[PDB]
Amino acid sequence: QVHLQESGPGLVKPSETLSLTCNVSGTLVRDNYWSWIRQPLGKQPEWIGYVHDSGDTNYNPSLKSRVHLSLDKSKNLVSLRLTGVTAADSAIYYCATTKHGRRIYGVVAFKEWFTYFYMDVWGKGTSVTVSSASTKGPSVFPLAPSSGGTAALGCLVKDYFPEPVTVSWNSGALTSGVHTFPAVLQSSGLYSLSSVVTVPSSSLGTQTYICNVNHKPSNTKVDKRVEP
Amino acid sequence: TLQCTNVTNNITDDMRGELKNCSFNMTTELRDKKQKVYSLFYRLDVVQINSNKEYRLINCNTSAITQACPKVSFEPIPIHYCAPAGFAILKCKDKKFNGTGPCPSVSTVQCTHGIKPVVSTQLLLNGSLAEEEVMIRSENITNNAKNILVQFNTPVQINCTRPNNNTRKSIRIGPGQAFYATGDIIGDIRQAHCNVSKATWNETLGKVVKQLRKHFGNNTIIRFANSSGGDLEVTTHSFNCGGEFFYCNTSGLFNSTWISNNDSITLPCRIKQIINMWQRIGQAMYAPPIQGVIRCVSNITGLILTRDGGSTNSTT
Amino acid sequence: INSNKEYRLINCNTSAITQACPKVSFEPIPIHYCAPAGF
Amino acid sequence: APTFVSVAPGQTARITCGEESLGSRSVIWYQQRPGQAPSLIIYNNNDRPSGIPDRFSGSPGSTFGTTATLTITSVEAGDEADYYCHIWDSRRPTNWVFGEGTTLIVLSQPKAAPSVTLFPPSSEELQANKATLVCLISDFYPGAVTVAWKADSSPVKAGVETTTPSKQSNNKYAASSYLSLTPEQWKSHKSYSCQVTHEGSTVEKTVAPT
Ligand SMILES: *[C@@H]1O[C@H](CO)[C@@H](O[C@@H]2O[C@H](CO)[C@@H](O[C@@H]3O[C@H](CO[C@H]4O[C@H](CO[C@H]5O[C@H](CO)[C@@H](O)[C@H](O)[C@@H]5O)[C@@H](O)[C@H](O[C@H]5O[C@H](CO)[C@@H](O)[C@H](O)[C@@H]5O[C@H]5O[C@H](CO)[C@@H](O)[C@H](O)[C@@H]5O)[C@@H]4O)[C@@H](O)[C@H](O[C@H]4O[C@H](CO)[C@@H](O)[C@H](O)[C@@H]4O[C@H]4O[C@H](CO)[C@@H](O)[C@H](O)[C@@H]4O[C@H]4O[C@H](CO)[C@@H](O)[C@H](O)[C@@H]4O)[C@@H]3O)[C@H](O)[C@H]2NC(C)=O)[C@H](O)[C@H]1NC(C)=O
Ligand SMILES: *[C@@H]1O[C@H](CO)[C@@H](O[C@@H]2O[C@H](CO)[C@@H](O[C@@H]3O[C@H](CO[C@H]4O[C@H](CO)[C@@H](O)[C@H](O)[C@@H]4O)[C@@H](O)[C@H](O[C@H]4O[C@H](CO)[C@@H](O)[C@H](O)[C@@H]4O)[C@@H]3O)[C@H](O)[C@H]2NC(C)=O)[C@H](O)[C@H]1NC(C)=O
Ligand SMILES: *[C@@H]1O[C@H](CO)[C@@H](O[C@@H]2O[C@H](CO)[C@@H](O[C@@H]3O[C@H](CO)[C@@H](O)[C@H](O[C@H]4O[C@H](CO)[C@@](*)(O)[C@H](O)[C@@H]4O)[C@@H]3O)[C@H](O)[C@H]2NC(C)=O)[C@H](O)[C@H]1NC(C)=O
Ligand SMILES: *[C@@H]1O[C@H](CO)[C@@H](O[C@@H]2O[C@H](CO)[C@@H](O[C@@H]3O[C@H](CO)[C@@H](O)[C@H](O)[C@@H]3O)[C@H](O)[C@H]2NC(C)=O)[C@H](O)[C@H]1NC(C)=O
Ligand SMILES: *[C@@H]1O[C@H](CO)[C@@H](O[C@@H]2O[C@H](CO)[C@@H](O[C@@H]3O[C@H](CO)[C@@H](O)[C@H](O)[C@@H]3O)[C@H](O)[C@H]2NC(C)=O)[C@H](O)[C@H]1NC(C)=O
Ligand SMILES: *[C@@H]1O[C@H](CO)[C@@H](O[C@@H]2O[C@H](CO)[C@@H](O)[C@H](O)[C@H]2NC(C)=O)[C@H](O)[C@H]1NC(C)=O
Ligand SMILES: *[C@@H]1O[C@H](CO)[C@@H](O[C@@H]2O[C@H](CO)[C@@H](O)[C@H](O)[C@H]2NC(C)=O)[C@H](O)[C@H]1NC(C)=O
Ligand SMILES: *[C@@H]1O[C@H](CO)[C@@H](O[C@@H]2O[C@H](CO)[C@@H](O)[C@H](O)[C@H]2NC(C)=O)[C@H](O)[C@H]1NC(C)=O
Ligand SMILES: *[C@@H]1O[C@H](CO)[C@@H](O[C@@H]2O[C@H](CO)[C@@H](O)[C@H](O)[C@H]2NC(C)=O)[C@H](O)[C@H]1NC(C)=O
Ligand SMILES: *[C@@H]1O[C@H](CO)[C@@H](O[C@@H]2O[C@H](CO)[C@@H](O)[C@H](O)[C@H]2NC(C)=O)[C@H](O)[C@H]1NC(C)=O
Ligand SMILES: *[C@@H]1O[C@H](CO)[C@@H](O[C@@H]2O[C@H](CO)[C@@H](O)[C@H](O)[C@H]2NC(C)=O)[C@H](O)[C@H]1NC(C)=O
Ligand SMILES: *[C@@H]1O[C@H](CO)[C@@H](O[C@@H]2O[C@H](CO)[C@@H](O)[C@H](O)[C@H]2NC(C)=O)[C@H](O)[C@H]1NC(C)=O
Ligand SMILES: *[C@@H]1O[C@H](CO)[C@@H](O)[C@H](O)[C@H]1NC(C)=O
Ligand SMILES: *[C@@H]1O[C@H](CO)[C@@H](O)[C@H](O)[C@H]1NC(C)=O
Ligand SMILES: *[C@@H]1O[C@H](CO)[C@@H](O)[C@H](O)[C@H]1NC(C)=O
Ligand SMILES: *[C@@H]1O[C@H](CO)[C@@H](O)[C@H](O)[C@H]1NC(C)=O
Ligand SMILES: *[C@@H]1O[C@H](CO)[C@@H](O)[C@H](O)[C@H]1NC(C)=O
Repeated sequence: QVHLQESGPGLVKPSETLSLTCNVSGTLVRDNYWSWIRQPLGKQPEWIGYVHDSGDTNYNPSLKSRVHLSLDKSKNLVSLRLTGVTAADSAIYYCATTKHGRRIYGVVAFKEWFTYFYMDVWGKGTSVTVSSASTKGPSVFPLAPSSGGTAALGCLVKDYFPEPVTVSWNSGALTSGVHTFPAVLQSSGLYSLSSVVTVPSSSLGTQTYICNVNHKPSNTKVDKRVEP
Repeated sequence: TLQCTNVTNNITDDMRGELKNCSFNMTTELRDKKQKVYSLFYRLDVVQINSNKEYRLINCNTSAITQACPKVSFEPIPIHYCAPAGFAILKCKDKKFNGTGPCPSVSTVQCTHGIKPVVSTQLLLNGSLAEEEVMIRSENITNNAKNILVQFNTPVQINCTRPNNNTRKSIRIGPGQAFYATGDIIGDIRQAHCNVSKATWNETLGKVVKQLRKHFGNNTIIRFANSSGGDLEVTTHSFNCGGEFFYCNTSGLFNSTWISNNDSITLPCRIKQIINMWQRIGQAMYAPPIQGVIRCVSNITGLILTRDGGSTNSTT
Repeated sequence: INSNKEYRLINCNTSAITQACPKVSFEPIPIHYCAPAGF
Repeated sequence: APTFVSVAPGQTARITCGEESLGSRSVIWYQQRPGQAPSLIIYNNNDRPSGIPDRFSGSPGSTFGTTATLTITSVEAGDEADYYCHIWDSRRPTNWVFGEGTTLIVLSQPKAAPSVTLFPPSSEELQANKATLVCLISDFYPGAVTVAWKADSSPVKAGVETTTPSKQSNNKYAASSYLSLTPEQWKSHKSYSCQVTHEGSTVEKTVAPT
């Protein structure tokens, strides 16, 4: 199996250098081609460039004098560097393996061909937002259960910046009936999310329900327990 | 003055352009207002002269130029030569005859067989095949300055194509006259080429060198090499196919060395439109572009060889 | 062809044009057609 | 910039992306389900990798003068996503930006009753001199809702923050409505209500302090 994991700062100040890392598990970084793909919110994906061993590395003509790529064969990972970031660079960066192909249309010998690349195994991706505003730790508040034989239960993540926040339940021991809602941009410039779980009313237990809230930009991991 | 640039393609730096996208002014039907029209010329047809890079037609500094009418065709058709009353044409009917000397079986005819006027260099195309073993004819074998005409027994299948779907732009230089320019190319930028089956060519060359040893010693080494140099019409296989004038590289055909005892050979072919054939100065012909990919299959029936003077004569 | 109104000769966009010499005349004169010897 | 194609379930969907063909192409197609990462569907014009059904077909990259077209036979509700294309033309430089995508709408979804849930301010926030009412709305189609808060029978003017509908691998669009109040404002009125207007119906859930 091939598993790719992206990890970055999440928030980078303007006119700075963005640094990202793609932790690769399942294959060697020397036996494959590696590409980075960026995508602003509501736009088409933009190819950043491909990197390979033996010096075969090309960049995006649009980002030529700002991007730098690297491959760590000792730590088995792919690196990325972007100097002089602006608000247009705020997007979702992906790291994906790359298989090359060669399309022959002519007589081969006269170089009447061209090489095309395509990504087959993508990663989950990391979120990068460029803003000169500071980072805020969220303040998590529990939503008490209230009501058929069923009952509702959830948590509340109030005032944070920037996105995202990973919320799990019972350290990942509860994936049935969980519906996590998208955050809201307050007028103050802070996000706020919610996550509810449909559970049977029979919860005297105490069937301890502890939601796990994680915020990479503030390095904040909050586990909250909801009690009636 | 032609303000040209590279044709729309994607690198490399070894493509050395060849095809140029030229823009220039032009006279319309009226004798007033001008015309900003563009064409597409081959590299052999233009030449730069010293802001953009500036070119000109290669013949503008040599002679006048005339466009071939698109109504006529350059298809070689059989032409029988006949003799008037009171005269006659004798025909040699021996299977082995080097063109000079007494002929044993002679017959008379009024009109010769159908001889197609195929204008070509280096490779004799669509000619009459010789009988039994291949023939070697020369005015003076000892003289390395006299050409050596070779005649084949078995025809060599040659395949030539023009992988470029050209478009014919008919710009109007009125009143009356009309120039046929080359529009954009539909598809990929490929160059013309000619294919010769390695199997057929191996046998043909081995039958000639065995006949060459009957004149240059039984146990001698015969080496084949490409042209020495000069004009483009002498160093390349010049011919016509579909109205266009090909110029193919014959360096892949004359690269061998024969002692006393499965695919196709592709040859790089260039195309020139503005020609000055027959060593004629004053009359330059612009071959009008031809729409679509041109394909032709011909018969290789003979060669025109020259021998070097470097000798070391009794060796190779 | 489209300030004053602008025209052109009707043949400039069709073919070339030549002026008849004023020396010759277009007067139809009687012409007898004859057959050669043997006909 | 965005384009849409609505096709009835079981029928055939066709998608246009990218510029007009100028030369021999090698169009690579990708499908992006909402909130996830792009997956490979058809590479090299009409070559599907392992895992892709034969329902997804692409126009051959040998036709000069046409746009890239993605044909989807037997359209199902699962095919409702965004589709991008990677134009590989032999006359044009390498496109480092995918062509503009086209969104596929599987008709006859058709309707979905909203599942609303109103939570009172937590016992924990009131202690931080803060209060917040939460109204969760899920399992509704299409994504077009209007939320109006109420203090007893009087509407609430300020403090309302509502998210925008967002589909989640289903007909389920998601929407959360928040009302930041003060501990004095919460214990003041008799009860608060969450009036949700969806399409033509309106569901109301209330809450009373204890
Ligand atoms: C002078 O001499 C020189 C030198 O000898 C000669 O130069 C030669 O010119 C020709 C043409 O001018 C040129 O042909 C091209 O070849 C391309 C590559 O073909 C070869 O490879 C393929 C695949 O190999 C890959 O994949 C293998 C795994 O499958 C892998 O192991 C390999 O390593 C490699 O990665 C191979 O299949 C071909 O075999 C063909 O030839 C065999 C005989 O030798 C024959 O037995 C085979 O069956 C096969 O012939 C066809 O077979 C079926 C029908 O039965 C077809 O469906 C196949 O597609 C075969 O054509 C070769 O070994 C080839 O891709 C080129 O054709 C594509 O490109 C043109 C131009 O763009 C298009 O018009 C074509 O339609 C075609 O496009 C399809 O394929 C590409 C690539 O896959 C796709 O991206 C396209 O979207 C499209 O595919 C879709 O559309 C079609 C439409 O019908 C659809 O059917 C498909 O299902 C799909 O939906 C082109 O033909 C050759 O390379 C060149 N050099 C040599 C050495 O020959 C000159 O021509 C000579 N000149 C003269 C005048 O004689
Ligand atoms: C050799 O060099 C010549 C230059 O002298 C090239 O000729 C030019 O080719 C370009 C193509 O790249 C032409 O540019 C195109 O012009 C079109 C004309 O617009 C018509 O339509 C609009 C309405 O939309 C009318 O208002 C207008 O009056 C015209 O009637 C444009 O429509 C094209 O736009 C398309 O491409 C752009 C590319 O960015 C896209 O963004 C657009 O969305 C759209 O898809 C395009 O701009 C140009 O006109 C040509 N000039 C001449 C004088 O012909 C040859 O192509 C070149 N050939 C080779 C082989 O190198
Ligand atoms: C448009 O044209 C450009 C030309 O600038 C072209 O980009 C070029 O691609 C070639 C390969 O296709 C690159 O050459 C490489 O050089 C490195 C050494 O630095 C080699 O290791 C590479 O070898 C690999 O690729 C070969 C491709 O045939 C494989 O066959 C081989 O086994 C190796 O895997 C390769 O030779 C060249 O560096 C770039 N040039 C630039 C400026 O990036 C581009 O592909 C063309 N695109 C289209 C759509 O036509
Ligand atoms: C190039 O060489 C080939 C041979 O390799 C030529 O093909 C041959 O053409 C001749 C006539 O030009 C054909 O002869 C015909 O034979 C039939 C038999 O019945 C007869 O009815 C006809 O009246 C005629 O005599 C011959 O069959 C044919 N070869 C084959 C294998 O069919 C070709 O014409 C040459 N191309 C040139 C010179 O451009
Ligand atoms: C130059 O072109 C000619 C034709 O344009 C080529 O002759 C062709 O040769 C192929 C074989 O490669 C013949 O194809 C097949 O032959 C088999 C018999 O083995 C038959 O079963 C098929 O139905 C088909 O005929 C093809 O017929 C033949 N064409 C003609 C008109 O005879 C020639 O090979 C080319 N030369 C070079 C050097 O490329
Ligand atoms: C075609 O002719 C026009 C003239 O109408 C040229 O445009 C002039 O170019 C000269 C330099 O070459 C400039 O100094 C003028 O300002 C231009 N405009 C005029 C004279 O109105 C045009 O460059 C020509 N194109 C060619 C030769 O390719
Ligand atoms: C006409 O122009 C051509 C091309 O510029 C000239 O051909 C050149 O001749 C010189 C002779 O000294 C060679 O060194 C060049 O290499 C030739 N150029 C090319 C492109 O082949 C030709 O001499 C000119 N004729 C004149 C000026 O009368
Ligand atoms: C063409 O063939 C004839 C034979 O019919 C050659 O004539 C003979 O040539 C040899 C030397 O090459 C002499 O020894 C003979 O005496 C010649 N015989 C006659 C009857 O003249 C003739 O030389 C050949 N021509 C060429 C150019 O090779
Ligand atoms: C004809 O073909 C020969 C050989 O294929 C060409 O010679 C090549 O010339 C280039 C420089 O122009 C060299 O880089 C290559 O190494 C040469 N090839 C070989 C095998 O030595 C020649 O240029 C072609 N064209 C002409 C007009 O002769
Ligand atoms: C004639 O053919 C020979 C091959 O029979 C060519 O030899 C090449 O030589 C170079 C180095 O000198 C090698 O790198 C190539 O691998 C050789 N070719 C092959 C097919 O092995 C020679 O270049 C040819 N001559 C010309 C003028 O093309
Ligand atoms: C070269 O391109 C032309 C168009 O630029 C092609 O002509 C078309 O041919 C098809 C069928 O062959 C017709 O249906 C179209 O109407 C033609 N287009 C025009 C504008 O007339 C031509 O087929 C191409 N050549 C090749 C060999 O494919
Ligand atoms: C040359 O000009 C004449 C006159 O403008 C053109 O004749 C016209 O032809 C069109 C055909 O669609 C008719 O509708 C007009 O009524 C004609 N005009 C007159 C005055 O009779 C002729 O077509 C032109 N030739 C070209 C442009 O090649
Ligand atoms: C990548 O994984 C290694 C362990 O596999 C870990 O030490 C490292 O910190 C990870 N990279 C990042 C950027 O966290
Ligand atoms: C045209 O292409 C040649 C190919 O080597 C290149 O050297 C030259 O700079 C190009 N010029 C233009 C104007 O594109
Ligand atoms: C042929 O050339 C040789 C030397 O090149 C010369 O001696 C002879 O007279 C020429 N003519 C012949 C042999 O008829
Ligand atoms: C044909 O040429 C090949 C090399 O190109 C050679 O191996 C073979 O011996 C030749 N054929 C004959 C009959 O000698
Ligand atoms: C060359 O030798 C061959 C025998 O290998 C013979 O048949 C031929 O006649 C000889 N040619 C001469 C001596 O000119």
